[PDB]
Amino acid sequence: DVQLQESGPGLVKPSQSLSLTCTVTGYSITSDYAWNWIRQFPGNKLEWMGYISYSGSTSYNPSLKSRISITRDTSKNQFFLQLNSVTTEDTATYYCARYYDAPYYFDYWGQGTTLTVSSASTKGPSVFPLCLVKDYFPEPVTVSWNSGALTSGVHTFPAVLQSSGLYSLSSVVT
Amino acid sequence: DVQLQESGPDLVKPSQSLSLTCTVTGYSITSGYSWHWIRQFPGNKLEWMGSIHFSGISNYNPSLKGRISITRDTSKNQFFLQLNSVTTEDTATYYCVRKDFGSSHHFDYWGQGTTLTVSSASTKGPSVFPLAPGTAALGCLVKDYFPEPVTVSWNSGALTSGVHTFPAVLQSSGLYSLSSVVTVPSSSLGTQTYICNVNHKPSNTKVDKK
Amino acid sequence: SIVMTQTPKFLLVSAGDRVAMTCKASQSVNDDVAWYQQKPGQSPKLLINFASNRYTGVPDRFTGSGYGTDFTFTISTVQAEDLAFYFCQQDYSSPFTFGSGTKLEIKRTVAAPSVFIFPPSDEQLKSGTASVVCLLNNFYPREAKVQWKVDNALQSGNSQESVTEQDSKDSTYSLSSTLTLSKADYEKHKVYACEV
Amino acid sequence: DIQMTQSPASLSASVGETVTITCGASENIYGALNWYQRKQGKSPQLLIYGATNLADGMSSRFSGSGSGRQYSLKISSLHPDDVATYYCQNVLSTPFTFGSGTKLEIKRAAPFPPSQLKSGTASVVCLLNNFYPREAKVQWKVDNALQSGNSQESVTEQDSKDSTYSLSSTLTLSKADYEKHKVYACEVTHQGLSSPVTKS
Amino acid sequence: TIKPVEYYKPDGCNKTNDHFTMQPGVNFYTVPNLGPSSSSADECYTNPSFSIGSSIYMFSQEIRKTDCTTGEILSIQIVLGRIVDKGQQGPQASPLLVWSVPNPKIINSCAVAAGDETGWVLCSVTLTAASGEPIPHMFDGFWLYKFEPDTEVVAYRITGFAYLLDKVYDSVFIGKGGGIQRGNDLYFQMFGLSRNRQSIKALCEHGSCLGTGGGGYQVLCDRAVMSFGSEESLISNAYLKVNDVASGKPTIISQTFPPSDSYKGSNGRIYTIGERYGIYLAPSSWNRYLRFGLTPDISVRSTTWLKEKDPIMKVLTTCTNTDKDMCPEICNTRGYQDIFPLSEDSSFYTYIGITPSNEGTKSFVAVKDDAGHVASITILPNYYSITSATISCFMYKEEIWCIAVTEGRKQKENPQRIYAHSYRVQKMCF
Repeated sequence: DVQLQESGPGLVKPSQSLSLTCTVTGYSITSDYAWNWIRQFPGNKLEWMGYISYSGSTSYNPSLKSRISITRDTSKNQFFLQLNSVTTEDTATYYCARYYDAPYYFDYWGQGTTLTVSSASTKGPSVFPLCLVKDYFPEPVTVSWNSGALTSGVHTFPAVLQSSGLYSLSSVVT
Repeated sequence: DVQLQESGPDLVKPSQSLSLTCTVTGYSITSGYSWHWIRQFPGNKLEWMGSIHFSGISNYNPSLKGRISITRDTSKNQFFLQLNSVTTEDTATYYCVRKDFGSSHHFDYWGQGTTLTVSSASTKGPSVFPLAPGTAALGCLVKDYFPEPVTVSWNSGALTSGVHTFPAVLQSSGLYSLSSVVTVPSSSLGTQTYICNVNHKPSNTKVDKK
Repeated sequence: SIVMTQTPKFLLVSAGDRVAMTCKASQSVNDDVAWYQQKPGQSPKLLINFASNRYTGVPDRFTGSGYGTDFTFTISTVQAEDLAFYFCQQDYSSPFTFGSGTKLEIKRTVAAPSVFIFPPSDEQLKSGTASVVCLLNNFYPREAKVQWKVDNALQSGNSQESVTEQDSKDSTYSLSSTLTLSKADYEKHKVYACEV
Repeated sequence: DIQMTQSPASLSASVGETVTITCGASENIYGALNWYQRKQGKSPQLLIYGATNLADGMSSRFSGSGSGRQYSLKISSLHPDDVATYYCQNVLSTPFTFGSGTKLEIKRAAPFPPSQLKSGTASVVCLLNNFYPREAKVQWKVDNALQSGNSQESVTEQDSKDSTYSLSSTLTLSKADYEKHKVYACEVTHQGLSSPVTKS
Repeated sequence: TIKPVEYYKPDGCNKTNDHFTMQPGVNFYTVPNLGPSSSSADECYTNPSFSIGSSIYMFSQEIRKTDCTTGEILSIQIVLGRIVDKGQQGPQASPLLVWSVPNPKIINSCAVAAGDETGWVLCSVTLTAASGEPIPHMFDGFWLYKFEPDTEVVAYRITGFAYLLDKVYDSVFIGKGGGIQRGNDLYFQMFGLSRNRQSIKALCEHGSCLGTGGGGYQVLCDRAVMSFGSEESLISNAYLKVNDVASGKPTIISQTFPPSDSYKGSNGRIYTIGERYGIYLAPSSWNRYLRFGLTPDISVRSTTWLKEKDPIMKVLTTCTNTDKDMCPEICNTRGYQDIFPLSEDSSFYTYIGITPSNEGTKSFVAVKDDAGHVASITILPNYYSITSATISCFMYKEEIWCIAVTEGRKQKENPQRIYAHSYRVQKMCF
């Protein structure tokens, strides 16, 4: 069917400019429908961010004022997204949906992509077996067992930010 | 150009089943147009049998009482007819015909047609006889064959002028007798060839007679 | 279904004359009607469609008219090669039907037949049967009496008649009369005579 | 802009029971209201569009109702798979604002040494599996000495198959402090375990 | 043979029994070969445009790959023919020149305009990428094509300064109805996406709805005119005019309707009744009533709207609002059913009424009486379903004869096709 895949950097320095790309396959953007951008804050709070129609008319969120800029590229069938200033508040997860005309749903959302705002440099995880992972900046580290072959008894714990800025979680299997 | 050509058995015993095959050349059956089967009894009365839409659906004349079935073989670009429990009333000539649903709404191309005979007799080959001789005429007398369909020619297609192939008449023996006569110049009697070619295709009997 | 009654069945006219045939339906079919012409030994060919239109390439002699149930087909002037089979077909709704059709034959001058006779072939003698053929080369009309006369003897119930269809060029007729016999009776008689 | 109030923020019920979620709107929207469900770690998914029409490939237990200002969502025959966040969104006109969000809970107990030492640190973990209710009291006794302000507690969400809670308390000390002591106990005192069950 | 229609006038029955009401005939003839057709399966003849001038007529059709509302445009065909009489009961056509517009992948829409022995075609194009790929639903300019009997066509390119439309448009579609030609100018109707930067108070007129006023609280009536619920983009209609049509350098001007007296933009037509003018706008939203406007000239300010309901659109609709009180809602109709006036105030007119059946559709032909009555005749009882209609009357043999062009499917399993018919309007008084 139609599927949307987001792609871009995970960390952004404050006051800088981020870039996101939502590549659509199985449909063409210029054909019809509007292609929006929604973000969910760490406090489980969602907020619409804008959209770009097929004809080229772009609507934005009044609260986000002139800090947003939506573009598109018909050849690649992709529509980008740009934010001007980026404070610590902008740390959230970003999705790209498609706005159906009627009955008015955003059916077809992306897989999502976590975005973090901080000046600290990234740091690779140091795994230790029992598996424990610590010291890693800034990521939603993904863990798999036996090449994903073992899916029973999986228990992936939330990450807990160490005082050293070294977010660490525990992953166990029975 | 689109060219329809029927083929199948021409002598069927009572109560048996009949299987016709219409082959189409120069235009895919699936592309468009409908395709129908229409039979013409003796007396020239006409009757529609059924069709098969280009998508695959099939339609049948209600009067056939569901003894008919139309199918298609797209690989060979053909469409067939199946009739069960035939009788002597089903003796006629059968055509496979294309139909247009666009600007014309008419049966455009028709096949040559095939003759079908329903009887309990057995095929019998022909037996040509010479009707040896400015108006002298030369002919050939075919006799004692079954079924009726038979052809006759002259000079391997030449000497077409003046030929009068009379209609057929069944005798009390249950066979058919024809007499084709072509008038020729008297002066040319002793100089020209007069090979009359007969072909009873039901019995596959090619008969070249001088 | 929709019934189409077509009249009259036979039309005989002279060259140049105009003819009219009527095709009537059992229920209103608006103007979904067509007229086909079938030459002897030839597939039918559309001649008029929509009950008034003239198909591309059809000469101007043919004309059609009618709406509702009563339809008519007319020819301004009949030519030599216009003898054929004409029938009306409706396209209102399935199943498609046809009229009973009409047969057209051309009148012409009186022409005298040419008579020929044919003795049986030798191989026909070897087979065991005797056949005698009397021919009529070109004449009109079909009305023509023929009788066999062996050694001054009239026959009955031992001969057959075959008539060729009207010629498309000169509109003449040909007649063939056959006389079957046994080898005993044929060898039992010497004189044979066929009069028309 | 347009504002909607979503309540209650969280709810609890047992299997096979019926619950209702309510979402009010600041002004009439004529039914152009959607509902979505966001399972953990996944992007939301359309459940109801138009406040009355069900979606494709979804259970028949979800039902939509409401017109004008106030709208509600109902869940019948609660199943273990129904553990996620349910949102209400307005699609009548821009800007498209969401609700506060609602978290469902299914009500229904029975609840390693450091490897890393060369690196200069010691981490001790005391796992809890199947513990229930979400409440707990983890006490770390180093040589029978309680420790406070050093253990972090990471808790996963309720499980979709069983309704189980997993927990992992992590105690991190320097390599000298770890080597100083010998006995390392962990207490799991809580609702289910009245006794101070302890593995050391 | 034929002349521009001169309206019936009451030349009798003006004593006491004075119901001068006209009615349709009783026969519905055919007009074969109005335009070339085919019999292939993967084709849909979808968008017709028909117009009749003094003696000639212009006809244009659209051919699509597999879908009728969408799909690649195979080609667009234009036929210039003359209405003649060949001795048959009704009028007949005779094509003189068939034409296919070059590069049919760049066209947005097309329409025709028949004058006096002169035919016109105006097509809106879309922006082309660097490779020439047509960026769909964009706007770049116009093409104007000139047609004369026994004369090669002439093409005019309109771009840049040549067109100054009131507001800034991004996608423009020319109404399929067509236009007229008066003096040395032309008059079409176009709709598209117009960026609005003011307050929107859209037109909201509906019956006695009691739900919440039936959505009559004007939030939904404003919602309907907006593109994707955005105030910054609207769908609006506008008059179109071409200047110095004879000169080889035409120029384009427009006039956009205010949203306060309009509904969502749609297809429409331009009439030339009497010395006045006219305009018909097809339904495209909750409102499915007739929308006709009679104007002393060609100006938004001077346009006056009719107050009649029939033909109430009932096919190709997604709405669910009773036609007793059309209650504002949200939907998208995609039909087309125009009305040809038969008077000076357009108190007489004729239309084609389509009503959907359990399967297919059931249609009729009717002529509206100034007194409010109608005279209806059932037509095409064989066809499975027809969708649209278009009427263009004329004087032929001291009588008013009208040609109705429709599209649909005679057989359920056949693709969509276009069929043409003609009938007679006869005047009488009780």
